[PDB]
Amino acid sequence: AGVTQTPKFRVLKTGQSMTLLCAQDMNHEYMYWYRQDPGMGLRLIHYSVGEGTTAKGEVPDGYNVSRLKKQNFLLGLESAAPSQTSVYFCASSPRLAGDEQFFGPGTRLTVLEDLKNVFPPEVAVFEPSEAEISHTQKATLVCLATGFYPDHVELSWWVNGKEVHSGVCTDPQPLKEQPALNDSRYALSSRLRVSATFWQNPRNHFRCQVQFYGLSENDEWTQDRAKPVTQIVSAEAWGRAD
Amino acid sequence: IQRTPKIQVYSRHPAENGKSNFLNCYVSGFHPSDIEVDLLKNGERIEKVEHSDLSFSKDWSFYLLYYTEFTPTEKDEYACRVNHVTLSQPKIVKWDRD
Amino acid sequence: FQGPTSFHVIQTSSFTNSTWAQTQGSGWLDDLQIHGWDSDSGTAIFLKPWSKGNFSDKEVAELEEIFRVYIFGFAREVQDFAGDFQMKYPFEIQGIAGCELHSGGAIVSFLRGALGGLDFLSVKNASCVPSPEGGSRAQKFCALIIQYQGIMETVRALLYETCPRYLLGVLNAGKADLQRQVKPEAWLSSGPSPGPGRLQLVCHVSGFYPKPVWVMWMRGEQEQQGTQLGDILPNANWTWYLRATLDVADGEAAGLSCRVKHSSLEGQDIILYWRG
Amino acid sequence: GQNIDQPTEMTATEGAIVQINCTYQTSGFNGLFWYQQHAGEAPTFLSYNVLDGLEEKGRFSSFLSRSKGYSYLLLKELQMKDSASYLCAVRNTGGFKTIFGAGTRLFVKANIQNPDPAVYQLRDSKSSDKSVCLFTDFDSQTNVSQSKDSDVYITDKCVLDMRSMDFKSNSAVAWSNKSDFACAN
Ligand SMILES: CCCCCCCCCCCCCCCCCCC[C@@H](O)[C@@H](CCCCCCCCCCCCCC)C(=O)OC[C@H]1O[C@@H](O)[C@H](O)[C@@H](O)[C@@H]1O
Ligand SMILES: *[C@@H]1O[C@H](CO)[C@@H](O)[C@H](O)[C@H]1NC(C)=O
Ligand SMILES: *[C@@H]1O[C@H](CO)[C@@H](O)[C@H](O)[C@H]1NC(C)=O
Ligand SMILES: *[C@@H]1O[C@H](CO)[C@@H](O)[C@H](O)[C@H]1NC(C)=O
Ligand SMILES: [Cl-]
Ligand SMILES: [Cl-]
Ligand SMILES: [Cl-]
Ligand SMILES: [Cl-]
Ligand SMILES: [Cs+]
Ligand code: NA
Ligand code: NA
Repeated sequence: AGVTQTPKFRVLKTGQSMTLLCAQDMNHEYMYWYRQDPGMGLRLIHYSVGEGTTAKGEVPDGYNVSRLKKQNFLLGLESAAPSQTSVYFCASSPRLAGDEQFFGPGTRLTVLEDLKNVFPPEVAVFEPSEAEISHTQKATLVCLATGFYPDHVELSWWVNGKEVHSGVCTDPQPLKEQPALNDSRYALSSRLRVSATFWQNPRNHFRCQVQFYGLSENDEWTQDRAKPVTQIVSAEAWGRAD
Repeated sequence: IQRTPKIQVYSRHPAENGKSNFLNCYVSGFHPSDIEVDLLKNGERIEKVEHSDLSFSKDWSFYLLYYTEFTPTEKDEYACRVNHVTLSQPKIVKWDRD
Repeated sequence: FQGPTSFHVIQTSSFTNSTWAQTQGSGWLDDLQIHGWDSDSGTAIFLKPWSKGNFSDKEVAELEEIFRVYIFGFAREVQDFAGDFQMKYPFEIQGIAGCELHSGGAIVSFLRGALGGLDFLSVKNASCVPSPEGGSRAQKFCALIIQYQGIMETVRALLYETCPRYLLGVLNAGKADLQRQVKPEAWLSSGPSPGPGRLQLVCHVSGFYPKPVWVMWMRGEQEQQGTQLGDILPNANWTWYLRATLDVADGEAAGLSCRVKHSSLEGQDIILYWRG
Repeated sequence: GQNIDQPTEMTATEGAIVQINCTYQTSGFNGLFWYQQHAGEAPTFLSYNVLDGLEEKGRFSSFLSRSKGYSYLLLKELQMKDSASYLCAVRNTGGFKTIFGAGTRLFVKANIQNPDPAVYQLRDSKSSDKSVCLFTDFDSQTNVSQSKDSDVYITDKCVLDMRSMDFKSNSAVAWSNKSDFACAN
């Protein structure tokens, strides 16, 4: 990844303004701003062929763009609308021999009428069944993030203060607690399979981390419950020989 | 190789004293494109002078047309001063009214 | 049909040093300029009302963008590749690309590149063909551009797809001015004496359109082989000027006339008899 | 190139060969591209075809036919990591603007040589009568009953890879917010 996108996730109120930053350190002349909606697919918003100039794509309403530096292409929403709720991808390619568009990680934006529907996740780690250990000689830990809105989470497993990827299976599609409702809170689960002997060690510390993206400091909260700000909700567990 | 410009001065209508006319100066067959061309009225440069956009012939030799509206008289003499890198001093071609 | 049969765009990129470069563009119909190019804004200047000719404003904007991106890109890439190609500042790069409608119906497209005053390259069947005047540098250039197939696809699409339908469209859109017939203004004059006891018979022909004309000095029906014809010099408002001279003695001047044959004259030619 | 058609979904068995077909309509062709996009990551460049036809790189192949206006992407000796959306794109003349297709979601079915299905009850680390159910080590199936009760939530099948141990296991998580609930349902 040689193309940077800031922010990664953002929640806005209908009427608010925001600016998406696309940074590239490849000395690429051409830069683009896309929006991905359920197929549909990738739709070009705006594009820049140079440091000074900028041009309109398929859907340029109501987005503003600026290029002041060859390495930065800025997308800007001045009055957010629920239609602009999309996954924004920026890309860059060189003027000569490219032939290849380098995409940024993406920005998931959600424009709501009132920020009162926002909720942080509820995380809990479930210790493996002794039945699995006695059968497969492998122990599986289960993380569970419930009641979160919107789908702005980042689930990560941490073993002995270090992030693990081997034997980790997080749900690709986050579950919806109320399929009938539209403003329904989401649910997500992940699995971590370790060797029985690894779980048997009581010194081994396991922790699943859920990085939630919610309200900003500038946003106002007038409710009798904790502000659902951009936070981390953790759940930990220690190993056991019995 | 660098090519020397060919200057040709002529009128749109026959030379008639009192009646208004147009004086054209067609500079052609030169290379490079950078050239200084001015239309003259008794040695002095004419301010309001219109000129064509840069173009070139089949042999890549550039050609330009400098033209201005004028009222000829028996007393006044007109010319075209052209300066190029292939010229030691600017070439002045006097307009022969024939 | 009479008038122009070919549309082409010209490019003149002047490179002073490794930091300064100026490009000059314009669209033409044979000898008649129909487009201008503002290098500052990177847009086209439509000289005639029909200069867009049957093309949408979207396609014109699309085309203007391709030229804009190319003009800057090429100028900048030439500066970066100047060292490898053993380039010596200052130098001038010229380009001519278009298509022509021939007798029989065929529209043939062309692209020609130049370095200095001499030929450099030509595009033949969407491929870079280096000219002998260009030498090893042209061989090195075409060997490099063949690697960028996509650039040759843009060249192919614009030359063999866009240009033919644009040329046909603009020839109909502007037929009122292109197929137009303008009657020439002809007058006789006396030039500088070509020796003592000899006269200079000058026959001026001005303000005629289309360009094909025929001017000759005649003694009845006899064509004088001594008729020195000039160059078809251009005028504003899309007209032409031609001067035909003849060196003869004082006695020879009597009985001579100047015959002018043009398409606008409708059979009856302009015959101007000499008077002393 | 602006009009691009390709299948919405495609399902294939791990280790087999898949061919994603793409039909296009151009007003000016400048190249055909294939992009891989995982859920929910960014699109990755896969191949570029400017002329007919086949181009190879690793387990992937890409063919183009400008005359017959079509392109196919071949996936030789399929793996689990290949389960992603495959975008078919056509670039416009000349260079800058590229038009992307709707995409083809490729579902890869795991091939297990040791399939021993079982349901396990996992109790919370901290620290009450809350517990979850885990259906694991099964093959294709696909899931014997999914979301049976209104208060019972069952997740989609997840394909595990222990990498260092080289073990492939398919699993699904089940839970109920209301007090006591058996793993049998
Ligand atoms: C109303 C009137 C209208 C008139 C209509 C009539 C029009 C007909 C007239 C004919 C026009 C002919 C103009 C030809 C110029 C087209 C080139 C556009 C370039 C952009 O395309 C190109 C801009 C990059 C600039 C690099 C300059 C390369 C020099 C090669 C050009 C010389 C021509 C080749 C001769 C052998 C681009 O953006 O490159 C980006 C990418 O483009 C891919 O295609 C390529 O594969 C990649 O390598 C590039 O990185
Ligand atoms: C390049 O040429 C221009 C004038 O045409 C001048 O402004 C500039 O200083 C020159 N650059 C160098 C490095 O000499
Ligand atoms: C070459 O020239 C002509 C005109 O385009 C044609 O017969 C032929 O298709 C061309 N293309 C190739 C690849 O030879
Ligand atoms: C313009 O004219 C030509 C020939 O009559 C035709 O091919 C073309 O479709 C017309 N329109 C456009 C937008 O090119
Ligand atoms: Cl005057
Ligand atoms: Cl040399
Ligand atoms: Cl012709
Ligand atoms: Cl040589
Ligand atoms: Cs591989
Ligand atoms: Na790891
Ligand atoms: Na003469």
